[PDB]
Amino acid sequence: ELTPEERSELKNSIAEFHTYQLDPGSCSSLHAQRIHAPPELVWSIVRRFDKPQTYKHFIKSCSVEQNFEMRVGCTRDVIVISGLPANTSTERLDILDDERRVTGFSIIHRLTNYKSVTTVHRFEKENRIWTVVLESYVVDMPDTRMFADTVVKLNLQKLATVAEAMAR
Amino acid sequence: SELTPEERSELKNSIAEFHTYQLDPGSCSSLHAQRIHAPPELVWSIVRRFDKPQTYKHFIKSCSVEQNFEMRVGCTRDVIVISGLPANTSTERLDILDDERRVTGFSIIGGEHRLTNYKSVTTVHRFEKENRIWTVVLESYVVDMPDTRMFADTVVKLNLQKLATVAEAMAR
Ligand SMILES: CC1=C[C@@H](OCC#Cc2ccc(C)cc2)CC(C)(C)[C@@]1(O)/C=C/C(C)=C\C(=O)O
Ligand SMILES: CC1=C[C@@H](OCC#Cc2ccc(C)cc2)CC(C)(C)[C@@]1(O)/C=C/C(C)=C\C(=O)O
Repeated sequence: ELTPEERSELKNSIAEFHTYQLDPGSCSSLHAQRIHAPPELVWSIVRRFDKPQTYKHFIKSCSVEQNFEMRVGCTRDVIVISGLPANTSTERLDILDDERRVTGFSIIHRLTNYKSVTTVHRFEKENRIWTVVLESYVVDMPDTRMFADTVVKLNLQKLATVAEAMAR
Repeated sequence: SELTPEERSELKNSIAEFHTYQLDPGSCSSLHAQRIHAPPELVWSIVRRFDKPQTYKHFIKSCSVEQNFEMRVGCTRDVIVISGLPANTSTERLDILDDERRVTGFSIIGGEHRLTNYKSVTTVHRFEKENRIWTVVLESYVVDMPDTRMFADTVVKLNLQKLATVAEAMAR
């Protein structure tokens, strides 16, 4: 969880990307993750819409178009590992901002109209550089949030681990 | 993925003896199965090790038991789970350990998380048609309601899936 100084540094980003005017029968949540790695590295993972299995906890595989070149509106077909209440997810790339390090997708099962946004943020103090990733989502209610929270948190933990390994 | 009616028929006595509950108000139960292409001796030797559930449980980082541990009904384990879940630890008591019949089971004895009075039982069953040997693992639990079932089911099914993978790898 973020320190007071980090939360102060992220307030604008939160206000711009992770704050929703919720419609009835939908809830949202915001999660954060500190990563001991440079933002460029974290972003290069986070941005790869075609290969979410590189850091998502439950993805078995991800099929995408042949001759895939990544653009907003493009789709992916995620096959998930066995033991979960769905087997498959078709997902659409909503945002890809390489300048500002912002991405997001929408699902198109229980988590109906799930849409998330992910942002990458640089921090430096005393020559020590690290990253914070924020991820928020909107989802239709059936506490469905507990289940999405767990996936999101787990995905973000593995993001850290993979990024921290690549940074070594 | 889910059992055949032939397997089902072979398992009814086990299900009646070990995986059937007279439920109280504010408690729910569920039964899960898993086909594993490996001998039952190997699967049992994994399932039976109360001190090392991390061998096959999806979300367990580590498990501490007492110094000079020998496995006896009544003994406890302290498990630490990986980050991102709605709890960080669980204290657990060994309820059953029958090596002859291949039955084990445990209770959670601590209570902070939503799964209050979680108690499960696990059985291991042999299968042999045309020199092809395989195993079926049944696991059932009872838990107090606040749908808890979806999360517990998810943990169970995942654990059983990794049990399959681990045992099938050890079968070589
Ligand atoms: C794991 C998973 C399951 C699908 O939804 C059914 C479910 C569930 C579920 C997840 C966690 C827990 C604890 C309980 C139920 C939807 C799915 C897209 C295939 C998902 O990967 C969920 C992915 C999510 C929430 C975010 C992401 O990928 O960035
Ligand atoms: C993985 C795990 C997570 C912890 O809490 C899980 C839960 C829950 C839950 C309940 C209700 C709702 C709505 C959402 C989640 C409890 C825990 C005891 C630490 C556990 O190890 C659960 C382990 C289980 C159920 C079986 C096993 O290991 O054979």
